[PDB]
Amino acid sequence: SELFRGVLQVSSNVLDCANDNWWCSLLDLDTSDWEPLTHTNRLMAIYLSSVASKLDFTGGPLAGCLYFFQVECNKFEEGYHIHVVIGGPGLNPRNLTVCVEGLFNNVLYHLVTGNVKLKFLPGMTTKGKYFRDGEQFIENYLMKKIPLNVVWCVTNIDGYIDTCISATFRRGAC
Repeated sequence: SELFRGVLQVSSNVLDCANDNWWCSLLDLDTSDWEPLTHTNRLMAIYLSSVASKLDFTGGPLAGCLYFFQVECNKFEEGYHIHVVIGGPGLNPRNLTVCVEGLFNNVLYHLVTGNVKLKFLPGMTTKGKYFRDGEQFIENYLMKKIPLNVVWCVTNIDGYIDTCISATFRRGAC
């Protein structure tokens, strides 16, 4: 496949501006092969789930796209960062950033107080082109993370729908 990849940063300002809608959102999350999700970790898992649900039924440039979203927090990291792997017939290097930002920010809009938005940074090659190695990046890198270093993961890609939130499979992949 030829999937793009990039990252959205989540500063601590985003979580500081989380509103009642976000803190009170009730959504089922399958943590039976995961660590318990509480506090702002659960908010990020809920958010990622909501973004995926929106994407599953969106038209326009994002129609029919394959995606893999993974929210992470490293040691000493404030906030979170979201790895995005995404591709489809309507997505191209000219519209990728606006389309991904619009998708994530349209969901975030109802969850934060104020004009708080995320930005998307595409991963770029040595020659300055957008990477199209997204599926290999999932296999080589993203799937080798274990919770709660990886906080949550959502995908519609065949090879990962059954392992994306399997701590057991992820542990064996490292």
